[PDB]
Amino acid sequence: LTTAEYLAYQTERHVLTILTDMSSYADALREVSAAREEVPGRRGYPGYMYTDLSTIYERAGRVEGRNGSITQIPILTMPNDDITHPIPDLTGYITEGQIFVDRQLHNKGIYPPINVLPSLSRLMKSAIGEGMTRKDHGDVSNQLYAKYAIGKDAAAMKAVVGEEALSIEDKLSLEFLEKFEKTFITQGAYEDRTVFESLDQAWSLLRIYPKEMLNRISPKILDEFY
Amino acid sequence: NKKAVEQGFNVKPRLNYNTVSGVNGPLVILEKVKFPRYNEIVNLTLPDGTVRQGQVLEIRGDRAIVQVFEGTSGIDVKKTTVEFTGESLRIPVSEDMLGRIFDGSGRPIDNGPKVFAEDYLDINGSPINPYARIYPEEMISTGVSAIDTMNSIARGQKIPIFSASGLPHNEIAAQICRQAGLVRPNFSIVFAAMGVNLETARFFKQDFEENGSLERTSLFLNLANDPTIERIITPRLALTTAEYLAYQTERHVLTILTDMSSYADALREVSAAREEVPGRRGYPGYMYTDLSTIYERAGRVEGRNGSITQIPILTMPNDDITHPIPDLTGYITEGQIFVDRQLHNKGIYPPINVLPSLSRLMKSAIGEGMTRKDHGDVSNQLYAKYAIGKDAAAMKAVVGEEALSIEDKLSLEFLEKFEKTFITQGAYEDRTVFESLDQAWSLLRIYPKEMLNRISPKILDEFY
Amino acid sequence: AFIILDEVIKVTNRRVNAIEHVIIPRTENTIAYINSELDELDREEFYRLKK
Amino acid sequence: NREQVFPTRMTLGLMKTKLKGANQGYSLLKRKSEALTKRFRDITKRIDD
Amino acid sequence: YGAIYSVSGPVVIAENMIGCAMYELVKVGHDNLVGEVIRIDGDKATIQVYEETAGLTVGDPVLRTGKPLSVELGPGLMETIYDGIQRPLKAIKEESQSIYIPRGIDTPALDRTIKWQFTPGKFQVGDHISGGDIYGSVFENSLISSHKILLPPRSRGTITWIAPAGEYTLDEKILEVEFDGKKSDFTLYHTWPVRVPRPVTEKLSADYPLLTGQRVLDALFPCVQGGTTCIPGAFGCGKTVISQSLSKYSNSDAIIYVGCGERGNEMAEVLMEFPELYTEMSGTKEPIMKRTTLVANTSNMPVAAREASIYTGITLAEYFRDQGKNVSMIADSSSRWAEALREISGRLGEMPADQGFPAYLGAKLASFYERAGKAVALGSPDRTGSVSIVAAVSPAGGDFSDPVTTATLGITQVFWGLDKKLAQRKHFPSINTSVSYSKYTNVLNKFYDSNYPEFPVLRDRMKEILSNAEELEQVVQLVGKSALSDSDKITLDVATLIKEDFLQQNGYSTYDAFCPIWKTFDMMRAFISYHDEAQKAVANGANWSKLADSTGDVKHAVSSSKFFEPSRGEKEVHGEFEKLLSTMQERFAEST
Amino acid sequence: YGAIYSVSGPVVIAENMIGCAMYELVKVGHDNLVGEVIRIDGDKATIQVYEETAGLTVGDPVLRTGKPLSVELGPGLMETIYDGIQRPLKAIKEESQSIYIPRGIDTPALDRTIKWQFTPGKFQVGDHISGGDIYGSVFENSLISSHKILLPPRSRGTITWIAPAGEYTLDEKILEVEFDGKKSDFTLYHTWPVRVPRPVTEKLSADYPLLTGQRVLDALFPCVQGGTTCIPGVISQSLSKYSNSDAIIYVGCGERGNEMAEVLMEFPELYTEMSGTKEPIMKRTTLVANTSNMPVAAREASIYTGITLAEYFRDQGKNVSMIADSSSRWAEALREISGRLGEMPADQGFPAYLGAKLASFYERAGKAVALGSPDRTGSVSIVAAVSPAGGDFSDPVTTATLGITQVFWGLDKKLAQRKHFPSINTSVSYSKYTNVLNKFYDSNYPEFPVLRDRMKEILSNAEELEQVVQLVGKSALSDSDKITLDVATLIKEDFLQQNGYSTYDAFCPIWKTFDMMRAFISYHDEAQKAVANGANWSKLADSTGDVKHAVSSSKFFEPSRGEKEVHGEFEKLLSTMQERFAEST
Ligand SMILES: Nc1ncnc2c1ncn2[C@@H]1O[C@H](COP(=O)(O)OP(=O)(O)OP(=O)(O)O)[C@@H](O)[C@H]1O
Ligand SMILES: [Mg+2]
Repeated sequence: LTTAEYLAYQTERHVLTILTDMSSYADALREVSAAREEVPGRRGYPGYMYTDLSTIYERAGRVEGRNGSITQIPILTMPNDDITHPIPDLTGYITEGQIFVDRQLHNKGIYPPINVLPSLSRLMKSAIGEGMTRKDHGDVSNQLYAKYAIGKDAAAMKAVVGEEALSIEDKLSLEFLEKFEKTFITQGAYEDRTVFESLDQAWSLLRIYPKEMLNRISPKILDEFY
Repeated sequence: NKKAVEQGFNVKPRLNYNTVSGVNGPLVILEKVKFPRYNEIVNLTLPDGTVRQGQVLEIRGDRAIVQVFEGTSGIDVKKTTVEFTGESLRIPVSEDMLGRIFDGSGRPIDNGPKVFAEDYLDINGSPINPYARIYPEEMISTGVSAIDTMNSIARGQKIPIFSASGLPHNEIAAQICRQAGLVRPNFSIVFAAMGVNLETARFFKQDFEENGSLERTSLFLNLANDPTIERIITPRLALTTAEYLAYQTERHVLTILTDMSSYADALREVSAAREEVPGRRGYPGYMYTDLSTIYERAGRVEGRNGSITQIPILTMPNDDITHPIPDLTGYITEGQIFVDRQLHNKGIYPPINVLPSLSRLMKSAIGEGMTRKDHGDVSNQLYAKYAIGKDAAAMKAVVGEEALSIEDKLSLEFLEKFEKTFITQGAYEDRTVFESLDQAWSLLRIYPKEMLNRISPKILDEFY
Repeated sequence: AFIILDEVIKVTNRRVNAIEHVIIPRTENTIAYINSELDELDREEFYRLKK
Repeated sequence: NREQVFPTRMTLGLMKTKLKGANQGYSLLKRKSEALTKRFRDITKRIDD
Repeated sequence: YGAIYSVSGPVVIAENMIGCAMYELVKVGHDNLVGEVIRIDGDKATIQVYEETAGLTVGDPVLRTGKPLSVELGPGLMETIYDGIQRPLKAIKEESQSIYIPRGIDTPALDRTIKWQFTPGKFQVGDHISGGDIYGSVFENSLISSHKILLPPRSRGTITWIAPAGEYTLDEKILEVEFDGKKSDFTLYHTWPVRVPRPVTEKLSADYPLLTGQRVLDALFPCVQGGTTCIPGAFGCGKTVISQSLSKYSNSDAIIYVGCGERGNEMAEVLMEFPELYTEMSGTKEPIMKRTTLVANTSNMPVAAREASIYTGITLAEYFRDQGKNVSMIADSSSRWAEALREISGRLGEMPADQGFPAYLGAKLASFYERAGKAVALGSPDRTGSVSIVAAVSPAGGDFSDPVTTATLGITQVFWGLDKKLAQRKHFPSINTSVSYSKYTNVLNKFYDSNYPEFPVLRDRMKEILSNAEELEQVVQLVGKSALSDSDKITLDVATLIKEDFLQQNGYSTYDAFCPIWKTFDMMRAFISYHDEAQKAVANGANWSKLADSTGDVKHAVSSSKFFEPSRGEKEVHGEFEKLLSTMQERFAEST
Repeated sequence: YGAIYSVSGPVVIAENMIGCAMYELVKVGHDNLVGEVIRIDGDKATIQVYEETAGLTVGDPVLRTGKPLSVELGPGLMETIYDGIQRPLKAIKEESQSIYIPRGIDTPALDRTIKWQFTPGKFQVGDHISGGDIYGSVFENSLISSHKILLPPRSRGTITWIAPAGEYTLDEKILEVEFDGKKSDFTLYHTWPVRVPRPVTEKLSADYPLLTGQRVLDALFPCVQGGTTCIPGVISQSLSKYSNSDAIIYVGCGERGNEMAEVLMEFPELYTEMSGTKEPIMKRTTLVANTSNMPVAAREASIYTGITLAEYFRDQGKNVSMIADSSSRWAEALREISGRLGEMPADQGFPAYLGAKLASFYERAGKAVALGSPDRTGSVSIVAAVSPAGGDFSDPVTTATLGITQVFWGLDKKLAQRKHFPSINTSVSYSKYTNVLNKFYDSNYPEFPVLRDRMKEILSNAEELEQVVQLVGKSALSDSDKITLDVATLIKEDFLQQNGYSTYDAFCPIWKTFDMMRAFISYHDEAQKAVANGANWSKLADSTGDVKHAVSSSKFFEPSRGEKEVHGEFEKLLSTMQERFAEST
């Protein structure tokens, strides 16, 4: 973070630090705290872990005077895959948004095992704008999230009510879920997808629907892109 | 006549300690103390001139550990002077206290003069001799059908009120105060506020003024603004006042201890300030003993006509009986009046849930001479059939209304007409215990005579 | 077919009502009790470490 | 009104999984009931005809 | 004489006391407060004073008595109430003229002015008397007559002189025993340390049942005379009422009712009601109060005195056991004793162990519960007594996972669990028939085969009916009752009837205040015969709905059998019950 | 000046330091770091330094301020952004010319260089003066005029010398008060301990309503001036401008730094959309902004500093609405301080005093007559965003907030997903101030409580009808139930879904809200009468489609005209609806 602060603010460049194993950092903080004869907090971790993680995280951000920026992707390792764990809880409190990697997705397929239902970005609306990237980004992403949720619901409902009894909007949603978890999310470890190419692929998946089915997308965007 | 006055004419100089070995949290430690007592109240004079009042809690050799009631903020080692009164905290008690409004520490906030003390009584008091304590066996017609037919309250009972944060416990407790009276022919209410908000305190004051009870009430208001350490002594002051007014003045006394959850929260804060045991849910291991010191000061005594009835008002955090405060309070007290959030949301006033409610002084004071001879059997049958109705309602929710049998349908009808007509009652309407028993008998007459297995057959033949 | 569908729908609705009203309060209360109990154990350990 | 489960971290996780499965089954069975109710209304109309 | 060094709560670390023994009784303060030494750190000696510590100054004298906390056994205990350290509350009230208990009152534990008729025993001058031998008896009251005077344990020698028959006070000499050339003078009373159990010749396997008087306790989960009993349950479950009913209507010769942490109003209720009640024992109607003493240490009394109250009560029970009587101690809250222990431990600074209760809590509970048991008295003449400890545990939060409850279940033999669901809805006794157990059902087969041979079989049949109905209710509550078989419906109906009529007992109603063993056995026979007749009639082909419609009268007669007052006698009540079964059998054959 | 004796994390022990009051702020180190004394053991006094404690050496002087954590009350607060402990971030940036906050920066919380036009009050030399008595006035800003200067509440004595009118610097002495020695000189500003509440002559019942502008919050769940309010956390912007409070104390900015930047940018950019043509919103709102990077003590004391500022503005007679945000972040900071202090956890790791501190903080709010002459009345409305932890109302902080706060507005996630605004869940939200507000409603708008109760009953019946339509066929419902459901749907579409973006319904006033309430009540009564008369529901709907359209357009009617023009339009609409309903029969 000191190197990022230097580069971004005294050099006017964008950084995007990627801190790995915040769980390992928290364990290191645990050992440093307990070496000073201090009682452990809730889950053994020091009570001031919130303050320390707040310093480490909030060391990032944009400033008015300088043209640089410090984005941050602190990559945690949730013990026992528990969100109620102190490190995930404090990180969710301090940071804005969260990206989840799913064990079910990892078992089912290949990189990246990221599920979109529990993963969201709080300042997404600012990044996905009109002048920056494309004007259809927000509508496409919202539509994809809604149809992925409906696809998961239909996949659960198929084994309950039979495949035939599913509605048209459920069969199409199941097909979209298959082509989504298998072609859109599924990305090679070395292949690079620009934002525009990713949006084009998202539209390619979204075109299996009738134009009336896509409800979250604005009518102008539907007329121009679909 | 009274020889306790002669001991008053004795001036006793008190040491002024400028020695403060250190202050940590709400405790200030003194050094070089000449023969400290164990609960003597001391007057800390801060450098700014404001005088806090504290009491010692642990006294090693030439060392005393004072906790101040108004917090330790602003205490300096060099300039604070501590004056050792040499006696434990002693509220000045007089019969003229009836009609006054005091503060959390006993200071009069009524803009009047200091109480012309008739005797100084220690706030901690002393346990009442069980041989010298009479069993309270005189019913109190609280007007409320639930508290008069199913949870009848004796003269010396200490039955509290269990409720959640938003429930109208204050509205019910004010109804009891204005309607408290013996079934077979005025109470001197003593009101203690511990951490209640200004709206609640003003509501109680205005209700007492409106009903005219303010001429017989000595309010001890300790609002949320008041320091959090003197919530401990406020109920002690109220109970000392009630103990005087009953056992030495021959007055039947109601003692209202509102926000005992706030009192226990203050107790937990005091305990966690020291290195005390955490008990359950963080509350001190001696919380049972402290709550007992509070509650057990009620009751009637032999040879003295005065009686004290305690109606503490609790605030269950999650409306859970399993919480330490309601659990220990129901363990110590002689019952409880459970105010139901479910009934309140349904629209019933009073929203008293009788199933968690209990009155241990009902066995006596319910009979063939104090109330009607059918009272106990009627109440037992009402609990049985109301619980059966609640179980039938749960079964209705689970497997539809059609699956219920004739008994379950009758139970549902009885529960509807019981919650809607019997428990439900106007805020200013009082019902005689006999009228409430007649309504209960109508509700039982919903059922056929055969299904009433809790009514003794003689009573069933005579009253059906 | 109508009679069989009526029986199946009745059984399913009874199952949904049972699941919700019984299980979800039951499992939620069990979760709350377990959280409280582990909180108490953590508090006892904290007190022992403070001593 | 609580399951007789010994308080433990493994027990807590098992009960969270049970709660998630119970909610999923509740939603799925309610949707199945709605579908079967639509089919039953259609069957009743066809039976009258 | 030492000095006080530190006063923090109910513990007083007193300095300048080199030579103080562990658990040695002291007198802390100018008012001579009663305290016991816990730790001895050099000349310092931490003391748990059994009174109020408010007002103790640093420097107050502390006397060393030299002897442990010693109860004062002897005549005059039977009809009294004690303060935990064996201070007669009546004497305190009469001496103080105040409704309070003054700090430091040193009234004698036993009335010294009262003159007791003394009848010398078979021993005379020259007979070698041993510890625990009976050298005389005194007439205490009409019920407890011949309050046998026992030679103190560990006291032995040849009788030099014995007091002739007459009237004596406690301070007057009664006996002189010569041991190794040193004469020892013995009075009517004698002291005994409460910590050490009174010795017995040899304990015996308890076999006679303790007839509680409650239907479920006496039938489903019986307790023997001489066995520990546990009654957990949240507030309002019925532990105090069960204890009081057991003390009122038990077959025990004497009661030691110990209240630690219990309200003063319960003590007032006992003092007010026990003299009113009467017992049919000893061939005459005498008040219950004449054979029950109360150790009253309420919740607002000093914390440290709850342990002293428990130990004083158990030692009084052990004394009346050594007298050859069938005593039953009733500790009102072992949980409150444990909470007192936790408060003392936290004030001292020991390691909290589990929940804050001290690590020695399990051992202390085990020792206290091991004090009980049927035993042969120490000395000749041979006589056998028993102490049944029926202590009501009070779990925190109404959960049976508390450390006190777990230790008590581990050490005791009978567990009468109470469910708050049945505590509400007025279903007392609120006994949880699923978790409750009694381990004396095996040994009680001798008594059952001797008196009521069908009692164990009927109890087992009722238990299995209750278990089947519990399973049926569990499955029905989630899957409805539209698929049950006729046998399942019969089981559910009969078990609901059992819960509504048999298991539930209104202890405050004249008919159900005391259901004796014969009435309970007859009603079990009635209910089991009803269930068997219904099962046989339905298996014959009769529809259960029509059978219930036709036999509603028989069902009402069975369910109303509790109203038969036991005061009519065994012959009258059993005569009505025999007609009840005969009519029920006829009304099940005519209907079928 | 003492000396540092021990440093172990942010726990500095200073020796040879005798005379340090409890909780007294000190200047730790050579860089003038600020820290509070948390315990004293004689000469040694343990200090929790607010900023980073790295680099502190043994023997570093520890200066003594002599006062506890205090807020510099006085002119110059209104248009300023502050930190948790009132660090003037704007002036700090201007002086340092850097994006960082230098450690131990000593920029005064109030601009000492600006000149204030002081006008002496009625008090003259030689007159006895009491705490809180107004002895002058200062023109601070256009939106906030007559910044009345108050004597410090603890101060007492007689006036010895008062400066005449003119432009005075904030550090120049303005008044000398003698009390057993003229040892008191008072400038335009005074410091007040932040934890210690500002005294008042008498706290009064909160009766006058808080007009939030939103129709839902002003009709179904009203709040009173001087009353506490709860929000799960559009509402914040509405209270900032549309509220009739004469001042605003925003103590939010959230835990996220991006949220703080967005709030700071939005507050200065937004103008007075309420009454006042040309006036910035920031001209009356002080921003106590604290990010997670800020010291934990500052994060915990942000709300206390804000409430003390609000009580200072109340002591001048101004109605103040202190919008509090990120109360979950404040609770996290309090828990962090508790864990640092080793305080025993009480519930879910939170300290034992959380409920007590929250209750005292909310009891700070209330309508009260200000201390000292002239007799004047002020109010401190608190609107604290509860911010439930983990999306559930199970946190102890959330439970305490719902227990002490009197109004819960209950923003609904499902309603927000339904694109509804303000998306307040009518089934969960509540307001305990209706009983008190009945007095003002009888005084001004008599039928408003009856209409509100009618809509509450209508909403309950609508929920019942929705449950019935979910269970069985919708057509199986009765005509009255269908009419009630349609009326409730229209109410939710027009009355409640009034978006603030459009200028037509940006801020519905109380008179427009009452007109809409009367129109809806009249429509419901006419529908019920038509149903009772036996007319078909479909025919009645076909005939009264015009009336329904008029009722819907009543919400869209511009409130700019106001006065009787809006009232006259409602009367014509009500008369037309009655005539149309009668004609249909
Ligand atoms: N066998 C019974 N018959 C009739 N009523 C009973 C019976 N047992 C209990 N009750 C009723 O229920 C109440 C329960 O009070 P009880 O003294 O038994 O409580 P407890 O469980 O011992 O409480 P605590 O733990 O506070 O001492 C009694 O006061 C009485 O009203
Ligand atoms: Mg009891």
